[PDB]
Amino acid sequence: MENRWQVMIVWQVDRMRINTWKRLVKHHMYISRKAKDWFYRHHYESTNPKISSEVHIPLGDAKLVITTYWGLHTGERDWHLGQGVSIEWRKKRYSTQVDPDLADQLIHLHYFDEQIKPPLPSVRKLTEDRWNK
Amino acid sequence: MENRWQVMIVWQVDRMRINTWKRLVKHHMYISRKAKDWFYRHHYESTNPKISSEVHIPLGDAKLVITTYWGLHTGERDWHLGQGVSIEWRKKRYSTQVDPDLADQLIHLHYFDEQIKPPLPSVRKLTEDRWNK
Amino acid sequence: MENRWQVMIVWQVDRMRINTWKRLVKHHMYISRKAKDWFYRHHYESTNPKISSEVHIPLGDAKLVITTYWGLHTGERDWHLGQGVSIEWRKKRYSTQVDPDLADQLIHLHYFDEQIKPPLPSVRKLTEDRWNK
Amino acid sequence: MENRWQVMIVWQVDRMRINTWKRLVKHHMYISRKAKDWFYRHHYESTNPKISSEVHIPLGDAKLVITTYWGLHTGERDWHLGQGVSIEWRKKRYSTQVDPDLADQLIHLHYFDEQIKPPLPSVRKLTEDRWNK
Amino acid sequence: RVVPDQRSKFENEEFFRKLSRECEIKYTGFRDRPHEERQARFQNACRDGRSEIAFVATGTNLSLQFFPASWREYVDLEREAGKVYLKAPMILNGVCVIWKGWIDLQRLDGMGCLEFDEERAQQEDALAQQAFEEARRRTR
Amino acid sequence: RVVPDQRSKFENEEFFRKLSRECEIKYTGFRDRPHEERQARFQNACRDGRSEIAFVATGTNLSLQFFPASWREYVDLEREAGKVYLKAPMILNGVCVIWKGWIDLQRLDGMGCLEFDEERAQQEDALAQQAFEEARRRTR
Amino acid sequence: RVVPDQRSKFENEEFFRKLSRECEIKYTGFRDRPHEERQARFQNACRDGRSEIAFVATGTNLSLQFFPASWREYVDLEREAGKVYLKAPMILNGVCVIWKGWIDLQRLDGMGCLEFDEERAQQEDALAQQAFEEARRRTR
Amino acid sequence: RVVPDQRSKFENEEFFRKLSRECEIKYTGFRDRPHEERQARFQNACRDGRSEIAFVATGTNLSLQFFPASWREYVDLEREAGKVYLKAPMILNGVCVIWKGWIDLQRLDGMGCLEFDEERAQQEDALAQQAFEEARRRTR
Amino acid sequence: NPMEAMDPHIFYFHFKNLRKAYGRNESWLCFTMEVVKHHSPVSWKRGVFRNRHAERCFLSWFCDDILSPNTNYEVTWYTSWSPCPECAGEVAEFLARHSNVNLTIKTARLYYFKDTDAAEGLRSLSQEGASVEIMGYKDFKYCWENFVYNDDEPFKPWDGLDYNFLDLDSKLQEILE
Amino acid sequence: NPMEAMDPHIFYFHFKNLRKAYGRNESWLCFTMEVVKHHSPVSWKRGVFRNRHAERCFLSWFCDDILSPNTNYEVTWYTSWSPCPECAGEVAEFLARHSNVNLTIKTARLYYFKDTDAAEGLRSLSQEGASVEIMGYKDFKYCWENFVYNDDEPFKPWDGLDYNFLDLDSKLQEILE
Amino acid sequence: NPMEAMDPHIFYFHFKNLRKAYGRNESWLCFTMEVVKHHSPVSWKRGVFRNRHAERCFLSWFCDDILSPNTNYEVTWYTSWSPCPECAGEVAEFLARHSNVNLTIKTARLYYFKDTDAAEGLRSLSQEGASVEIMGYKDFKYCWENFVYNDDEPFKPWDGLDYNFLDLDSKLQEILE
Amino acid sequence: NPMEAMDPHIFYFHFKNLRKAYGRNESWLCFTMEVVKHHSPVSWKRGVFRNRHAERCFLSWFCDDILSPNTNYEVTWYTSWSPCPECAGEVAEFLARHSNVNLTIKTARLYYFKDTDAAEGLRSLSQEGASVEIMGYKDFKYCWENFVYNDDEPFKPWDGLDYNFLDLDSKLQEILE
Ligand SMILES: [Zn+2]
Ligand SMILES: [Zn+2]
Ligand SMILES: [Zn+2]
Ligand SMILES: [Zn+2]
Repeated sequence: MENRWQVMIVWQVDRMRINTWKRLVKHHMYISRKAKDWFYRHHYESTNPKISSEVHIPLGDAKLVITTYWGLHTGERDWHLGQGVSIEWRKKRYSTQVDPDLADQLIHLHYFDEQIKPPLPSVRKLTEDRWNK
Repeated sequence: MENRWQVMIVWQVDRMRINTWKRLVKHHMYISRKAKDWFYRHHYESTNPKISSEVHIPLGDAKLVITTYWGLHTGERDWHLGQGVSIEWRKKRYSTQVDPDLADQLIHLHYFDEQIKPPLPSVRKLTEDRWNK
Repeated sequence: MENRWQVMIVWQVDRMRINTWKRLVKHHMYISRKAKDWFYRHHYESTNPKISSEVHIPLGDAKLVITTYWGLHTGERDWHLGQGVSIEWRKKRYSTQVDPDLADQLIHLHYFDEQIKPPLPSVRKLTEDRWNK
Repeated sequence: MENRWQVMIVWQVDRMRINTWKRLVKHHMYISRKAKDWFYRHHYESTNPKISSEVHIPLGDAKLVITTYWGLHTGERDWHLGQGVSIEWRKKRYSTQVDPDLADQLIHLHYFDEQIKPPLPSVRKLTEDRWNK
Repeated sequence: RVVPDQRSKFENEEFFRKLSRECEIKYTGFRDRPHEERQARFQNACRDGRSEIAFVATGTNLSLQFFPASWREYVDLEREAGKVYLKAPMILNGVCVIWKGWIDLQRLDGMGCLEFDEERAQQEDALAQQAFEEARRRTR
Repeated sequence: RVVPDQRSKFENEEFFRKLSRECEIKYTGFRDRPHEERQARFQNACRDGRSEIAFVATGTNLSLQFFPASWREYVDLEREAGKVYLKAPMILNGVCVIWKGWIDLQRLDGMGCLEFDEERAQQEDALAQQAFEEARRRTR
Repeated sequence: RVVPDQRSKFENEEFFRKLSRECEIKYTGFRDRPHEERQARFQNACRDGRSEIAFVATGTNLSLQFFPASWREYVDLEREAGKVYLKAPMILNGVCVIWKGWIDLQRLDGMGCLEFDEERAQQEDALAQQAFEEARRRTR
Repeated sequence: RVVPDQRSKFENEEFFRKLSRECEIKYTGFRDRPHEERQARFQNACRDGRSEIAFVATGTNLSLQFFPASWREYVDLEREAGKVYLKAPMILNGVCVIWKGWIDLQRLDGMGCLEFDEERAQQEDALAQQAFEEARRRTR
Repeated sequence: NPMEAMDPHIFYFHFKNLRKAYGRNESWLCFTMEVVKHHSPVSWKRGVFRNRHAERCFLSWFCDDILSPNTNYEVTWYTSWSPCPECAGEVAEFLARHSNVNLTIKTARLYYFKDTDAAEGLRSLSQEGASVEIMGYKDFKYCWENFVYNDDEPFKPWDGLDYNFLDLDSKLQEILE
Repeated sequence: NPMEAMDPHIFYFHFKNLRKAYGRNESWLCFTMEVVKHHSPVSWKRGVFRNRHAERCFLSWFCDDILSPNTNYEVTWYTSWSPCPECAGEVAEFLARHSNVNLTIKTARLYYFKDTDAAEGLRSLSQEGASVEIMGYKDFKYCWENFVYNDDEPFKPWDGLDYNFLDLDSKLQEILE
Repeated sequence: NPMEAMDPHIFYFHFKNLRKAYGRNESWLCFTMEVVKHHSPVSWKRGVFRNRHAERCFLSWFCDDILSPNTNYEVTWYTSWSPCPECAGEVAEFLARHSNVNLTIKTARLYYFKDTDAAEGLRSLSQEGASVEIMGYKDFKYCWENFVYNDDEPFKPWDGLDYNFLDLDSKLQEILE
Repeated sequence: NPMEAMDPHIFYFHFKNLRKAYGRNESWLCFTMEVVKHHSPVSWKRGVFRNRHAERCFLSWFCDDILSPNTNYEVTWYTSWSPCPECAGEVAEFLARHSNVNLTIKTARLYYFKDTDAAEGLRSLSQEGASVEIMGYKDFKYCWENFVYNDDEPFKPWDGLDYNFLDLDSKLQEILE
């Protein structure tokens, strides 16, 4: 027939909170180094054309990734204009995809042990829809 | 007759503690940024040929400088091989030269408000002679 | 009475040919290196507040400089809005200021010995007024 | 049984002409830019552990690569200490591996159209054994 | 128990509840285009490669994306005439759960729910399956 | 002619001559170690993965390297007892030529020569096969 | 001759002609402001420091700028009442030429011309004066 | 009091004590060279420019360096024959203290001590003199 | 990412329609993107892109910074080459999904690799609204006075662009029919 | 050189009018520069500068990129501090020369170094058109919705800015009289 | 690539044998490589590597710069961790091929991931000449006076390394038997 | 700071003693510095410097890294030019102060600016131990086999260096007498 269909559970989000995620992680990498071990690899190091930029965070033994999609398909609630995110923890070629409500608790196991200048990059702050609620 | 004789009270030191001062300040500037506002200007931005490198530290209103000398004259206690330091606080073209025992207390007014990884750059640790005592 | 009055013969020019001079010299320095030995020092390495940026060109024995002024005084022919240039060849603390029609012939003694992509930076192309003629 | 055996025709060479190939291509990329379109990708962008560094040269339509091996197996003529090279031209996922005597004639189709300071990077100069002849 | 208690996490873990609230799914595709043409574009996209398809959860900002495997799982028209069935497995919160559902090819309004997958739940792993319960069970 | 004239390049192109000068091959492996132990290490390396094997041309600085395909082609012991046969295809100067040869498992001194491959010479390509004769035939 | 022949360059070199075409000078200062107020601002700026003054050549894009020496030469009001005289030396094309001129303090329209300077023409240099005639006389 | 109480700091501040412990000074110059030649090199260096001279405190790692002013203060031979007197002012811990001392031109072993300077202690500053007592008096 | 303008010595190095232009792999474009936000005034965008290929680097800027619902966009490219046969396979799917963009590649030169892969690749790009044309003397000077540091000096043509127009135009009706 | 906007964790780090704000040497500004070209429509400029001091870095951008004759400009700064006593000695001479600029520093905080050098320095700046004010709740939210990546989330005040207004305003009529 | 020495605030951050040391992914080594060229005098090499993992970054420097035939080498590592289970799978094959290297990992700390993958991985490394040991007070001060900017100040021990020695040594005879 | 060696296409670009060599301002040197620490074995240093001028960049490396009391040093430069007349005014004062250095500029080319400022400048450099010579065929090949990536291929002379030697040597006894 044809090929198979590799799934990733992509949380569709806005245009704007993506461009505050790309400004907090780039804050907490270079000029402030609270969590500096996050290898933000760029565009054309990927094979999937709908990938903007992975955020490879090596979390102890193996890497959690947070990737950004663009131009998928238009959403239901009049702003979801084809740009989403699918968090994914891989363990030496064994891939799983995780809860956003647990992923920020999973950075919490390494970052960090403690009006904030600035707030820490939490993916739960990212993936909350400003239109359904 | 001839010109005048501009004095600076130069504390002569070894070869080695200079090259641990140049490794702690370069630690606390770039890769760690505990005190990142210290403009370490390089060699040929000076007019005095016996200057290695000034350490311009802007301390609130005006800049304290800490400069490094090389090849002055050989010392008395068999290691002081022509390399020294003269700390100097200038205030908008008004220059004074200060106690090392007070200068580390004068960085203390701005840096920092608190086995350490690493110890903070203190000039009193620099200027203590390892040969007279 | 008061101080003396250091003169430099400043050719006033437009806003636009300055910002094609800053794009040809920055072309012929970094990405193309036809004449790569031109040390373009930046803004706050100067003592005169009406200096934009010197172009130190070491021409064999000693350096020719080409400096850029901003906000001097408004000109006569309705575009000369306070931005000018004064070419100056110094020889080990002996300063002279030169003809633009000879200065491009003076870069010609070193650069270069030969629809062009791109044309070479010639100061005569800079200093020709587009309003008097 | 087991997997298949992907072949690449690897010309084994010395230690020294590798480290004059890595100094001529790095000469003709950055500081001189006679042939500047040669993307020298680094170590850990590869999946084969016996790869030092590919030299991706985009040659018009598709890329020729020249890769460097290290620690393969010791050679026959008392210097071939496990470091070799396999030139390979791929065309949109169609791979071939080429004559060194023709590959320098194949850079010649694009580079360059003309005691030299310095000589151009020719792979025939690389792959000639200094021990058999 | 290692497989039956994350079987029991589908009984208990409320993010598996929120995923499986028996909820509707909808193909939100070419929505600015009029309603009749897009079922053709949906039907053209389903069985060829080189394209993706979306499935919103109709209540949340969650979606299911079927990328081609060049970038079990099937998209097909051969089940019923004028209706497409969807099924695909995934590894969500470390455990193998399969997502399946139907969608009306004419309305583009359907129903889908993921149920826990027991068959290749022997094909999980030995200890690096538990590596997420070096994080899920092992909180710190 | 497109396949028979690069068949005729094996008749004519002298770099295919220099490759195929009926020449000897030799496993230059653990040469600093003594002569008896290395045939064990050769035999241990031949049929497992995770390793490479070398074959020098015994006159030149040319070698054949069998990387595992995770980084037609076979390395096997089952042909004769105490002797391994080698065969692998490649695409050398744009054309599909297969390399084959034998090597004595006790001496580690053998014989190998590559002959032009005609069977999957229909499996070449249509025009991007000729893309190397946009460079080989098309010189400039 | 080393001083009398660049004295003779003022006779001959036509860029010294173009500079000294007996031409008018004008203070182009606060030109967007009305005509009466700017003579005050001119008079306020002339004898204090911390400011510059301009003198256009009224035909070209050439100007004379009097920066303070903290960044022979005088700007003064004491010569005549309601009129300022200007004089300053410079080293133009390697040779010491002094620029002088008058400007009407009420009209801001005057006259200025540079004449060659002979007095400190002994104060030039010995050989690095000729270093510009390692470029002017020595063309290549 | 602003000048008499840092006059009183010379009475009290023990880093002015440690500087002024009536201590010996010595020209440590060309020490690897033999003892007789260096008094010539000292005498050659004293009255010309383009060079520095050192004066160690003979007990500490403190020294006094007389750079030329191109990089009150005098180095001279004209006081006594075969002996040089030294005097120079400085601004140490914000206050104007002058350093003076003698050194035997034949032994290169002498005596020097800095006393507080009262004459140009009116030439200090008005408030930015006190800017170091926005740090010395004002500790925090 | 959107470069504002360009110096004219690369304008002539890239946007001249001759047979000297086969010796590199780089591409350029100039857009002129006119937003129409409903019940709001018409704004403008303008700029130049270069090299990831260039006409996809438009879309990664397009779908990530400027884009907003309830709008209508009049995108107008000005490309040296045509879009590449893979580039058409990733831009034509965009305006398939977004029907509010009236994209218009009025390019300058056609594509050197004359094969089947670009024939229908420029055709399959075209049934969605992508009005492919060839830019001419009305548009080269429009690129001159809106994208080039042109000294505020008038446009310099090269004599022969009017008849480099037609024989390059004729290679569009060859593939569009 | 003109930075377009700013993230709100440095907006609160710099533009809060309290007594915690003495511990750095950096300054910020937000301009809102309205060109009036005669016989031509009114355009706009907008952006943020930081550190060469910041309010001179405006002028090196101002006199080198945007400026053009026969125009009228309504510059409107929004500064954390006041301009520095040397900075007033190099900005007040600018709009002395250019009378078409209606510059307006409606700043937020005054200057910590309370001395004579800034007293007439802010006065000598002011007789040319520089209408120095203090920005308030009408203007902090105007800085919020025009210069801050504000999540498209409404303005968060800190309670006390209305009475940090007046006692900082009273230090302007102290120096202006 | 071979860093010459190291400041002591990272010597204590990495080469202390405690249970605080689980909170990063970085590794260090100090080599002491003694060439023996035949009919030629004995030279020396010395230096520190860090992060591609570190003990492979030795070998890419080793097989590309220093190596030469007819030699004998006495390599002596001093590693924080053990080599990683994949790192043992790419260093043990090296000295399998080269029999002139008497490599010796007298490391400091063992490896936190206690599993089967490192058990025989350190064993399969060991039958070729790789004399794995644990460095002690004779060797920590040897690392101190040869790799550390130690002020020319004598060695500072932490009291407990002698009994952090034995219970970490006992985890080697556990895997080697 | 001490570069170890150099590729031969800049060896010929700088260290050839001809009349083509007037067209740059850069200088090179090769040192060969032999420490003699008392009651300790003789070590060695070796390397190349380039551009702050080059022969002062030796001394900033010399007086800051390697230097130590109770030693004797045999420094041996190999310079393209002579030291510059200002450079002689800052290197001759060094070995005036340090008498344990037997520095030896056996340079290759003389200096183009033939004036009085370099005549006694090379003389005043010379009464302290600085044995100025001209390097020859014994020393060009010594620079070849110790400083040049020479392919382990034998030395290539240019025919004429033996008589570029003497007429450049004769310009040393001209200034030394
Ligand atoms: Zn493209
Ligand atoms: Zn300021
Ligand atoms: Zn490792
Ligand atoms: Zn020099």
